[PDB]
Parts: sequence; structure tokens; C-alpha cells
Amino acid sequence: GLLDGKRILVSGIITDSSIAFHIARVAQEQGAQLVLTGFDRLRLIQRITDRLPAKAPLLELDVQNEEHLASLAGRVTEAIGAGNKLDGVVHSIGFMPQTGMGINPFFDAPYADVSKGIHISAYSYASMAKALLPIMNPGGSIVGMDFDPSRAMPAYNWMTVAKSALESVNRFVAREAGKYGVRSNLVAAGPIRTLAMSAIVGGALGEEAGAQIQLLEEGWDQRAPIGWNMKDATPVAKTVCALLSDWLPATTGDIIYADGGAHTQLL
Amino acid sequence: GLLDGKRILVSGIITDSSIAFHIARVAQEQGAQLVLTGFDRLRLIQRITDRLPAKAPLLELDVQNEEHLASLAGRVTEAIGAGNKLDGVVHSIGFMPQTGMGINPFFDAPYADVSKGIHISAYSYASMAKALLPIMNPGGSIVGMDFDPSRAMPAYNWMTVAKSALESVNRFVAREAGKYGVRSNLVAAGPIRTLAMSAIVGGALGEEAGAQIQLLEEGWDQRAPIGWNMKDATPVAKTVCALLSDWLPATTGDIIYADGGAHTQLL
Amino acid sequence: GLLDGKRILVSGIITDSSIAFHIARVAQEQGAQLVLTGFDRLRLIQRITDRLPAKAPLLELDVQNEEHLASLAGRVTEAIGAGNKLDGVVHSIGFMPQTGMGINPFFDAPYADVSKGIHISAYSYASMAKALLPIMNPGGSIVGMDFDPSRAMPAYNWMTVAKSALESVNRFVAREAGKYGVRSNLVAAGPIRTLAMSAIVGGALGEEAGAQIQLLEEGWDQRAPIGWNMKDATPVAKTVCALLSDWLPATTGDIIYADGGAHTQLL
Amino acid sequence: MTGLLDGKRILVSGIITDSSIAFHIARVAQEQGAQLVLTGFDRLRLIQRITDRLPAKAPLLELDVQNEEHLASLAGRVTEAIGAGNKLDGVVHSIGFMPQTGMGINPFFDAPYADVSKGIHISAYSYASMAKALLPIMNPGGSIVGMDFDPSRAMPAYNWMTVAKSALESVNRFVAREAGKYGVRSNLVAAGPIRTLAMSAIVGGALGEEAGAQIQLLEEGWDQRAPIGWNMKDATPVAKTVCALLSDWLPATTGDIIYADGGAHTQL
Ligand SMILES: NC(=O)c1ccc[n+]([C@@H]2O[C@H](COP(=O)([O-])OP(=O)(O)OC[C@H]3O[C@@H](n4cnc5c(N)ncnc54)[C@H](O)[C@@H]3O)[C@@H](O)[C@H]2O)c1
Ligand SMILES: NC(=O)c1ccc[n+]([C@@H]2O[C@H](COP(=O)([O-])OP(=O)(O)OC[C@H]3O[C@@H](n4cnc5c(N)ncnc54)[C@H](O)[C@@H]3O)[C@@H](O)[C@H]2O)c1
Ligand SMILES: NC(=O)c1ccc[n+]([C@@H]2O[C@H](COP(=O)([O-])OP(=O)(O)OC[C@H]3O[C@@H](n4cnc5c(N)ncnc54)[C@H](O)[C@@H]3O)[C@@H](O)[C@H]2O)c1
Ligand SMILES: NC(=O)c1ccc[n+]([C@@H]2O[C@H](COP(=O)([O-])OP(=O)(O)OC[C@H]3O[C@@H](n4cnc5c(N)ncnc54)[C@H](O)[C@@H]3O)[C@@H](O)[C@H]2O)c1
Ligand SMILES: Cc1cc(=O)oc2cc(OCc3cn(Cc4ccc(Oc5ccccc5)c(O)c4)nn3)ccc12
Ligand SMILES: Cc1cc(=O)oc2cc(OCc3cn(Cc4ccc(Oc5ccccc5)c(O)c4)nn3)ccc12
Ligand SMILES: Cc1cc(=O)oc2cc(OCc3cn(Cc4ccc(Oc5ccccc5)c(O)c4)nn3)ccc12
Ligand SMILES: Cc1cc(=O)oc2cc(OCc3cn(Cc4ccc(Oc5ccccc5)c(O)c4)nn3)ccc12
Repeated sequence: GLLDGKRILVSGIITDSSIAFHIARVAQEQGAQLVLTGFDRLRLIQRITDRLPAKAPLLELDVQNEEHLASLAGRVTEAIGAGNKLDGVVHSIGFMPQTGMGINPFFDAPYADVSKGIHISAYSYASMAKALLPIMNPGGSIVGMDFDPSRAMPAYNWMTVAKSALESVNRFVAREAGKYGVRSNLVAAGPIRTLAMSAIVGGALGEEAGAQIQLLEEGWDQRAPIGWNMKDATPVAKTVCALLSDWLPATTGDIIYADGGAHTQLL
Repeated sequence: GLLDGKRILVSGIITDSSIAFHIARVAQEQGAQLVLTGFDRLRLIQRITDRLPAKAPLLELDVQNEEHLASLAGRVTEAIGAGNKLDGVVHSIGFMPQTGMGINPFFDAPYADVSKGIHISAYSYASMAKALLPIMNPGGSIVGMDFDPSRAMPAYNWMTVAKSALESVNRFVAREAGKYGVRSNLVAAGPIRTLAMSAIVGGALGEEAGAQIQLLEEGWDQRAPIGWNMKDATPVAKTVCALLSDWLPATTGDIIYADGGAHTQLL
Repeated sequence: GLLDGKRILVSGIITDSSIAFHIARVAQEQGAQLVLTGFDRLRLIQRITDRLPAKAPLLELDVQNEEHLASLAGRVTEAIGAGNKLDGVVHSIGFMPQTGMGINPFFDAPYADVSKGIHISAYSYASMAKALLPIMNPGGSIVGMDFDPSRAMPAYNWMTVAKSALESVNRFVAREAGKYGVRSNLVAAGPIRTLAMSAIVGGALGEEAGAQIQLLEEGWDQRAPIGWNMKDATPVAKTVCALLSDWLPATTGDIIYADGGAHTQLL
Repeated sequence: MTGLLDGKRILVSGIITDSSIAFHIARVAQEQGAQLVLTGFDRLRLIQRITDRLPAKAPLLELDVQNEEHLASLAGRVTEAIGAGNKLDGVVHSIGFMPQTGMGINPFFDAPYADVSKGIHISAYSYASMAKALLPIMNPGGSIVGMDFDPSRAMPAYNWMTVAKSALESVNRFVAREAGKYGVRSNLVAAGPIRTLAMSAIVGGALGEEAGAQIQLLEEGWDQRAPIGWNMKDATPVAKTVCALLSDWLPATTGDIIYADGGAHTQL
């Protein structure tokens, strides 16, 4: 049990393809006791989370809702029991309106759209850490999901901007989390076919979704020295669990790349 | 005449200490014909800009005002004359509310304040390029001001997140501007005593402002192999002019460090 | 056991303070079956390895001796039993002559000395992977020890160049290892009081050794959001074991920073 | 005053053919008023014919960066060429070499250290040894510029030259620490691909039958990646970037890398 006895809050399950679903599955297989947070369709998410290896309380969390955030630690504490604290927090949340993605012109995305995406995808990492650090044990770990935004790329558009914001937020979350003996890190994952990829990325690409996703999949697997499988979230979930474990105890404010080594190779 | 006969739009002048004031001064000393944009205190900005080596048309430009941005190209064309286009555009604009700066807790900055800062400091780089690219000549150059946000640091707080988003925005503006034969780059300057430093950073640092700024100047100057004088914007102004000129014609989506070499040295 | 049943080669032990000694100890506490390699003071190394939880075979390996490298895989197979292969390889080797370190002028290190340092510290990562890759199992992992060379610093001098070379070598060794299903990563560790730190770094600093090392420990701990203990190799050793495990299976050609997050913070 | 490098005395090393990056650096620097001192290696009679194709006449000095005597006499020979009492305002290092075993389709692991070490000596250590030799005859406000090819990520064919470029980048950061004492800047120009003798003879030669396909993929792929396009046949943009660094217009940039690659390294 890599996470045996650890109490871990995992956010971001929307379907069984979600990276958070696989983080939760691997974490439960490794002995973690989970609290899950879901957004919007809690009744559908409930149905999905029933397919996880073990039962886990499901709490509603809209990161844009200040009352959900203010009552969060209290709702987590009643779910895990008084006296118990969290050892891990998984932020696997992202959003960007379709206007800030795909073939929609980069300059045409209104700031209202971009700002909502930045709020959910980047600011929410600080807001979740602010709400959960008061109930985190020393030695704990906060992990957020990133997609390497160091270079501009096709389709990802304003989400790349949101991920660059996220990386910077992570380094500041590490400064605040250090006061609690808590580490804060991002897992920069390769492309995994999720509902976000299909509905947000795919949908915003339209006529170009097929070619772009094919080129992304073939190019990523070629670039990755050990290959990359866009339909297998397990290596990403295992990396998130390594950061939640006690086996990366000196890493904070950082980014672990679970991308097959793709970011290290030009071609 | 490094910028001889170039029509250059310079935004960001508020006082004679502004980085945009020194860029405007150096650019005019190099033969550039300027169009200056100012925000909020245009009567006072007219007084400051009257101190430049040559008088230049001053236009109002609030980067949050959609009408100012939509009318920008037409107002510039009216200033430079029909049939003329801009060769350079300088974005030297930044803002971050007090809550997102200094000794005020990072976690206590509301997203409304952070979003306002990201709008002005990062999104406006894309909205200014979108407004001005249709009126820019091939071979042109768009330059924005950055402050190395790759590592977290005391006091800079959410402005670091805005600069990280700005760096990502710049890489996407480079893609769009490339279609016009225009380069887009950021100049990451070392610290310079401007109104933004004293009023925004210093204001948010409270009683710890004098010591933190003195510590920053000494540290930066010690780390920089060629030294650093935060009272002198000229080295920074010259670096922006090098980017506006045809002497860096193969550089786009990039950050040029005008910081004394500080970011290349640990101690 | 995180490394249950894995056969791992650990090079680089000279004293019980060596980072490789703690990597070997932690790997053995986690079920790894080790094969140890040592250089020059084999008798001392044998006494040192007698302090490890389990007595592992000790193999002579001077990384500048082509006979030792050409016979390495055969000697390793004699040690771990024919029919058995390595699951992991740890490179924890470094050397730089005194002229290429400390207060000795950077410009005065003769190339013969710098080349020796680069050969042991950087090229040996590729020569070790070349010898051991044919006897490594798919899923295997090669880990090297690095010290963040992205920025110049005092005293490290030509060893910073050797580490920059090593980071590049690591990225190519990942291209080669990838075809065998083997990962290749580096652990950029924070400062640890080892024999190399006192004899090589401290030795080259002269009478400035205590003050410089005291400043390094204080500065590193100050910068690390989770703190840093120069007398504690265990967090570093734990990180190397995480890379040797199946829990980072999508990371290759990469660098994981086991430095307390110090590289992500300016101050 | 009249030219970006007016009145500056600049040493330019690395000219071998008129396609060399150093040749175009020399040409553009002379076009901007720089008085040059050129350095050449091995084929000095052939190089003298190449250096006569430049806009203005410049002295040509022999310099094998692996030769202690050429380095020890260098500042003296430069002082003789520019006149005593005059100093260099710039130094350009556009030198590189890596034996075939360390390049192309030759297996990365089979490159012997003797070969790799020669390449790192010529391509990375020499940047420090040239600075050590020329900093004592450089003026405050001076500038040392070296040539780099972005080694932050592994790539096909570049193999051990990537390792030398990584070492060079780290050397440049330390050369900045030393040059700073003299008020001199030290930077690299990470240029995009340019059709030079090194590309054809060393890279192409090491690529064997894959030379044409890899060069065509490199050429078109870089142009595509670069938001402003990239012309592998035009070294002028790179030459202008080196002159920009040798000028007084990047006065606060040291120990750094300026990318003259059309922006390609910023795009995935
Ligand atoms: N799928 C990939 O290839 C990939 C790669 C790298 C990083 N990521 C990151 O992984 C994370 C999860 O994405 P995914 O690919 O698993 O997709 P997904 O669609 O399964 O997950 C996105 C999640 O964000 C949640 N979310 C959106 N708005 C929210 C709000 N206001 N409040 C709370 N939750 C909200 C959704 O409910 C959903 O569970 C995101 O941060 C994403 O950017 C994904
Ligand atoms: N001063 C430094 O040390 C330093 C260092 C690195 C980068 N920078 C950057 O330089 C730029 C200019 O800052 P400065 O230091 O010269 O300070 P400054 O106060 O002189 O400049 C900031 C400018 O932003 C303008 N601005 C604010 N909100 C705006 C809006 N809504 N629309 C249009 N303009 C708006 C202000 O009117 C002012 O002219 C900023 O991007 C800043 O982050 C400054
Ligand atoms: N100590 C630190 O603070 C620190 C920090 C980051 C990285 N590192 C790296 O970790 C590694 C281990 O060093 P350490 O700090 O544990 O010091 P150490 O003195 O314990 O180990 C250095 C080892 O290198 C071996 N070595 C030297 N020349 C060799 C050769 N020719 N062939 C084979 N082995 C050879 C020595 O025998 C010794 O075992 C080195 O690569 C070092 O640069 C150390
Ligand atoms: N050509 C490109 O695409 C490209 C791209 C980026 C960087 N670079 C770098 O630019 C520099 C110049 O290369 P180039 O492309 O102009 O090729 P080139 O063949 O024209 O120049 C290489 C030069 O190095 C010289 N040299 C080799 N060994 C030497 C020694 N022992 N002493 C002195 N000089 C020596 C050669 O004589 C020649 O003048 C090299 O450092 C190269 O790595 C080239
Ligand atoms: C290199 C490359 C080659 C190519 O041919 O095409 C590309 C297309 C790309 O851009 C589009 C994209 C990003 N990804 C990975 C992902 C998918 C879902 C994510 O979750 C989200 C959650 C909310 C909002 C938006 C996204 C996410 O953050 C990352 N897949 N598709 C990126 C790179 C290339
Ligand atoms: C290393 C260090 C040591 C130390 O003791 O203290 C520090 C304080 C720092 O953070 C505070 C800061 C940043 N600077 C530089 C600047 C000043 C004005 C800017 O303009 C703005 C425009 C709008 C909004 C906000 C700022 C700007 O973008 C950057 N000066 N003050 C950063 C680093 C250290
Ligand atoms: C910021 C700072 C302040 C200060 O006052 O002083 C410093 C000295 C530093 O540079 C010197 C150094 C590096 N370290 C960490 C290490 C120690 C041993 C290693 O092993 C080796 C094996 C073979 C050869 C050389 C070293 C090693 O690779 C890294 N400790 N000392 C770096 C930074 C500062
Ligand atoms: C992106 C990409 C796509 C692709 O399909 O293929 C590639 C092949 C590459 O690697 C091979 C190479 C590097 N270049 C650029 C150069 C050419 C000459 C140089 O000068 C030297 C001086 C002495 C010794 C060796 C080289 C030099 O430093 C860099 N041209 N060929 C690199 C990148 C790609």
C-alpha cells in the first residue's frame, strides 16, 4: 500500500475517463481512504464513483462558489471524522470556454471567457489549498494537473495561458504550504482522451479535430522515448500517487512530467 | 538612428520614471516617430510627455475599455496619417490590486482583483496586438514588459502569476503576428524605481517596503555579473529599442533579459 | 517494499555519508537486491557496505577504465546470478580536480583537468548505460545524481559545466534506453555533507570553506519552502527509489528536484 | 554614431567558407562600422581567399583553440593588428567541432571519450580559454558572443554536439561572472539551422544516406515551427543578432542566450 492509511481528497471526477477517476482508483488500490469532490452533476458523478474499487464520500465542490470553498474543510472533516486530517489533495480541475480553444481565433476570445477558464483552471488551485491546508497533516501533499505550457501550440490557446498561470500559482502555493509541512506539485501529463479532450478540445476544433488529435497522438508517442498511449491514464495516475506518497518528500513548488519524456525531446 | 523613420506606438507613460518614458525618450533619440498612449490622467500624461525630446500625439488607451481598443487602429491611423502603418508597438502596462501584492496574504486575494490584474497585465498584450496588427508593417515588432516569474518570490505574489500568463500570451501573439511578418517579444527587466514599484509594490509591502526594496536592489546588484542600478531605466529602454529595431529580426515569442545577468546566477 | 524483488546496481559509495550509501540502504529496506560498484578504495568501500542492512556484492568500477566497463555486465551477471537482469541502475559518481573548483580561478583550470571531470561526471552516465542497458529488464530505470547547473554559482565552477553536460547526456541516454523500455532520469539534489562536499568543494575553497558551506546550508534552507537539512540524505535517497520504482513510469530524460523546492524560489 | 558598431574593434573567429556564420557576422559587423580582427584555423591560405570576399580588409590571425601557444600569443598578435594602446570592444566565438563518431547516425554510446572530449574542448572549453586570453585587452562595455544551437532537448543527429552546447551554455554563465569584473558582457546566440560547411561535412557526413532527408526535414520543419519563418540559406538574421549583442543596445544582458531561430524554440 503506497498510500496505506492516507486520507486523500480527490477532485475532478466527471466520467470514468477523467484523470481524477484513475487517480482515485489507483489511490484506493494503494490503501488510501478518499473523499471525492464533484461539480454540477453530483448525481451522475455519484453513479460513476460507485464504480471505484471502494466506497468514498462525495462532496459537492464548484471552485467558483465561495460558499462551497468556505464550508469545504468542515464538510471534509464530517466525512472523514473529527480529529482526522487529510494527508493529500488532488486538484484535477480544468475549464476553458470553447471561444478560448481550437480553431476559434486566439484574439477573438473575450476576457470574460478567458477569466472564467483561469479562475477554474489556475486560481482554484490556490483557493482549494487555502480551504484545505487548515485540515492537512504535516508531510501532506497537494497535486494539481498541468499540461506543459512552456511553448505555444495549436488548439490549446488560452488553456496554455491558464496552465502557465497554474504553474506560477503552484510555486506560491508551495510557499504557503511549506508553513504546514505540506508539499505542492503539479503533474504535467501527456494527452489522455477524457471528456475535456472530447467536448472542450475536440468540440472547439470542429473540422480540424480529427487531424489535430491524430497528429498530437502520433507525434507525442514518437517524441516520447518510451512511447505514449493517449487511452491509458494509469501512468499519470501512478505519478500523482507517487507525489501523494512519502517517496518524493523533498519536492515542492515543482512539476513532475508524466508525458513519456516527450517534453525532453525536440523530435 | 537605430529606429530611423519607424512609427512606434508606446503605451505605459504615467511619470518621467516610467519604463515607457525612457523607451519613448531613447526611441525618439534614435529617429523614431512616436504615438503615445496613456491611461486615466491624460492631462498629467500630456505634461510628462511634453518633456520628451520631440512632441508626439497622445491617445487615450485603457486596456480594459473595449471601445478604446476597437477605435485604437483608427485613432493611430489619424495620428500617423492614412497610408502609414506602425513599425513598433510597446506594451509597458501593468496593474495588480493591493490584495494580490506585498504582505497581504496570497490566499486572501479575491479572484475579482486577480482577474483585473491579469486583464490589464497579461490579456491586454493580446488585445493590443489584435487592435494594432492590421496596421503594422511587415518586419514590425511588438514588445511587452515582463519581470522573470519562473520562480516564486516575496511580495510579487499574484503579479508573478500575471507575468507567467503574459509570457504564455506573448508566445501566442508571436504565432498571430508571424502572419503579418511581425515579431512579438517581452523584455524581462530587473527592478527599476517607477510609480508602479513605489505605489503598488511599496504600498502593498506596508512598513516592510524600504527594507524589502533595499534588499532587492542589493541582491539583484550582487547577483548580476555586470551590476544593476534600479535608478536607471536606460539599459532597459535600450533593450526594448534593440527589439523594436531590425537588429533582432529572427527573435519572436521570446523573452530577452535586461537584468544585469541576475537570472543566470544563483549567488 | 517499493522496490520488492528489484535487482539494482548502485555505484558511488565511498563512505556511510555518500548519497549512494543512503540510496542503497533505503533501496534495501524496500526489498531491492543490490549489486554495488566502487572505485579505488575498495577495501574501505567493503567495510562501509558492511554497514548496509544486507551484504551486497561489491564490484570494481573506475568509469575511466574501458576494461572495467567492457567486463561490467559480465561481472554484474556473475554477481546477481546468470538468468537475472537488472531492474535499476544508479549513477552517483562525480569528480572534478581541485583546479576546476572553489576559489581556484575558473579560467585557470587546464582542459586536461576539466576533461577528466567531464569524463567521470557526465560521459560516464552514457558509458554506464551502454554497458548495463543490455542486461536491464524492460520497465527498468537508470538514475543519475545531478546538482542544478541552470545558473552559475560560487565554488561549483567546472562541476556546473559537467552537470550541464550530464543533463544533456541524460536526455540522449533516454532516447537509447527507451528502445529497451528503460527510463533514464536525474535527481537534482540539494546540498548534503558528503566526502565530495568536504574534500572536493571544501578543499578547493581553502580557509573560506566553513563560511561558504555555512552560507550554502542557511541559504538553501531559507529558500526551500519545506526546509532543507544538509545532514539528511534520506529525502534524496527516497526520491531516487521513487524513480527506481514503477511509480514514475512515464518520466524519462527528466530531472526530478529533491532540493526542498529551493530551485523554484528566488528568495 | 554612423553604424551600429562604429569605432568598435571586434575579433571574429570561425570563418572557413563564405557560408560560415562568422563570415556573415564579419560582413554585417563591417557594414556597421566595426574594424575587425579575424581568426582562422588550419586552412589559412584558403581562408585568406574567403576573408578577401568581405566588404573591407581585415587582418587574419591563426588560432587553433586547442593550441596553448596560439592562445598564449593571441592578445599580443591582436594588439599588433589593432595597434598598441587600442583594445577590443568585442569577441565572437563561432567555433565548433565534433568528430563523426559523436554525430549523425553513429550510435551515441559508441562515441569514444577521446572524440567527445576533442569536441567539448573545441566547442565549449575554448569559449572560456578565448575569454581568458582576450579579456585583458578588452574595453569596459565590451561584449563576448558565442554560437549555440539550443541543446535543452535531445534531438536526432546532433548527439554529442548537444552535450558540448549544454556545457557551452554553462561555460558562458561563468564567463559572464569573470567578464563582469572587466565590465564586459558574455552571451550566446542560439541560432536556427544555417547551411554551413559544418552542416554538410560534419552533420551530413555523419548522417550518411540519411543526410538529405534529415536536412530537408530540419529545413522545412524549422520554417514551419518559426512564427516568422526560417531561411536556412540566410545567415544575415543571425549575423544581425550577434551584432546587436556586440553593440551597446543590449547593455544589461549577460550570461544569457538570445534565440535567433525565428521563434521556433517557443513553439511546440
Ligand atoms: N486529459 C488530458 O490530456 C490532460 C493532460 C494534462 C492535464 N490535464 C488536466 O487534468 C485535469 C482534469 O482534466 P481531464 O482531462 O481529466 O478532464 P475531465 O473533463 O474528466 O476533468 C475536468 C474536470 O474539471 C471539473 N471542473 C470544471 N469546472 C469546475 C468547477 N467550476 N468547479 C469544480 N470542478 C470543475 C469538471 O467537473 C471535471 O471533473 C485538468 O486540470 C486538465 O487541464 C488533462
Ligand atoms: N519597474 C520595474 O521594476 C519593472 C520591472 C519589470 C517589468 N516591469 C513592467 O513594466 C511595465 C510598466 O511598469 P513600470 O514599472 O514602468 O510602472 P509605471 O507605473 O510607470 O507603468 C505602469 C503603467 O500601466 C498603466 N496602466 C495601468 N492600468 C492600465 C489600464 N487599464 N490600461 C492602460 N494602461 C494601464 C499605468 O497608467 C502606467 O502607465 C509593467 O508591465 C511592469 O510590470 C516593471
Ligand atoms: N553531496 C551533494 O550535496 C550533492 C548534491 C547534488 C548532487 N550530488 C552528486 O551525487 C553524486 C554522489 O556524490 P556524493 O555527494 O555522494 O559524494 P561522495 O564523495 O560520497 O561520492 C562521489 C563518488 O564518486 C566516485 N567516483 C569518483 N571518481 C570515480 C571514477 N573514476 N569511477 C567511479 N566512481 C568514481 C567516488 O569513489 C565516490 O564514491 C555525485 O554525482 C555528486 O555530484 C551531490
Ligand atoms: N550552422 C548552423 O546551423 C548552426 C546553428 C547554430 C549554431 N551553430 C554554431 O555556429 C558555429 C560556427 O559553425 P558554422 O555553422 O558557421 O560552421 P563552419 O564550419 O562555417 O564554422 C565552424 C568553424 O569552427 C572552426 N574550428 C573548428 N575547429 C577549430 C579549432 N580547433 N580551432 C579554431 N577554430 C576551429 C572551423 O575552422 C570553422 O571556421 C559553431 O559553434 C556551430 O556549432 C551553427
Ligand atoms: C504538440 C501538438 C501537436 C498537434 O498536432 O496538436 C496539438 C494540439 C494541442 O492542443 C489541444 C490539446 C491538448 N490536449 C491535452 C489536453 C486535453 C484536455 C485537457 O483538459 C482541459 C480541461 C479544460 C479545458 C481545456 C482542456 C488538457 O488540459 C490538456 N489535447 N489536445 C496541443 C499540442 C499539440
Ligand atoms: C529576490 C527579492 C528579494 C527581496 O528582498 O524582495 C523581492 C521583492 C520582489 O517583489 C517585489 C518587487 C518586484 N519588483 C520589480 C517590479 C516593480 C514594479 C513592477 O510593475 C508593476 C506594475 C503593476 C503591478 C505590479 C508591478 C513590476 O512588474 C516589477 N520590485 N519589487 C521580487 C524579488 C525580491
Ligand atoms: C549559493 C551558495 C552560497 C555559498 O556560499 O556557496 C555556494 C557553493 C556552491 O557550490 C559549491 C557547492 C555545491 N554543493 C553541493 C554539492 C556538493 C558535492 C557534490 O559532489 C561533487 C562530486 C565531485 C566533484 C564535485 C562535487 C555536488 O555535486 C554538489 N555544495 N557546495 C553552490 C552554491 C553556493
Ligand atoms: C528539429 C530537427 C528536426 C529534424 O528533422 O532533424 C534535426 C536534426 C538535428 O541535428 C542535426 C543538425 C543540427 N543542425 C544545426 C547545426 C548545424 C551545424 C552546426 O555546427 C556544428 C559545428 C561543429 C560540429 C557539429 C555542428 C551546429 O552547431 C548546428 N543541423 N543538423 C537537429 C534538429 C533537428
